[PDB]
Amino acid sequence: HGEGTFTSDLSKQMEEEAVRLFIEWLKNGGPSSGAPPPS
Repeated sequence: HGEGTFTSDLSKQMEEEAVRLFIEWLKNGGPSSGAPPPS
């Protein structure tokens, strides 16, 4: 329609979300927890 500069920030946010999952995975025990890494 006109303006829409959201994809720029959305692309970065997507990468940040992956970090949160990885962080949570390490908190539960990481490799020595039982479940695989969130990648």
